[PDB]
Amino acid sequence: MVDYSDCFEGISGGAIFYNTKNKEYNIYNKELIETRRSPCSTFKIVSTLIGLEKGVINSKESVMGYDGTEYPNKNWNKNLSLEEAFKESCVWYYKKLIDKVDAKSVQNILDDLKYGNCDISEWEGDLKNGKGHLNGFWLESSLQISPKEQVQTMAKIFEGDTNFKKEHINILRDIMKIDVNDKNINVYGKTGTGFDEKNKRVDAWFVGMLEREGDTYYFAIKSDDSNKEITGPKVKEIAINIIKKYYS
Repeated sequence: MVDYSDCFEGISGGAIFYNTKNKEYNIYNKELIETRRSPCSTFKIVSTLIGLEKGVINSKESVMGYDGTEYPNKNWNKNLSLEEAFKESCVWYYKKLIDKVDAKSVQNILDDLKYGNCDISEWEGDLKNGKGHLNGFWLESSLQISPKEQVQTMAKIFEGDTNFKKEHINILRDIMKIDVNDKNINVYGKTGTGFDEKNKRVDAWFVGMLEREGDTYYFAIKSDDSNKEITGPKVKEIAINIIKKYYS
């Protein structure tokens, strides 16, 4: 067990890095990285592949059709492409995408990926939050997955152990790429932000992978802090600081 607490700056959380070559996990806060939580927008990693496999989308330019709804997040107020929807965490784009897939197809895909509890029973999500259509089973709802399960899923996807086509995995890798001011390492990932109203804790995520030299690490950084200021973007900052101090 490793310690990356310095990079969390007192924020409650954990981190897990997996290297498929030596099959070793670098774990900070074992109990937390084994705890299932809503994946929130990190689910876009899998929903992108589901959309591509089912032909709902076909490329980084794919559009879903914008109905003109004025959303609080002005970055969502246009007919944005798959690459834009992924980077802006556009819930309306991905909810419209998943609504075109049969629940049986989603269930079989998650069960085959061993995606946590694979529970999509609350398809429409937690309507009690008053957000109407800006909800889904992956947003503080029935679907739950641990940080360790996220890393295991990432590894199966990118090491080619799933049924997904390599051309679709390559589209996902492209839209997941992030800039860390260092061409010596390649970082890919997706943020997730939610608040667990029942337990009064955030679900703040940064899930992805690091490619350096001849090594690849699949990682999941997670916060369960009480402070609602702790969002996916904040956990992304912590993840980049962990990568800079312990993986560079």
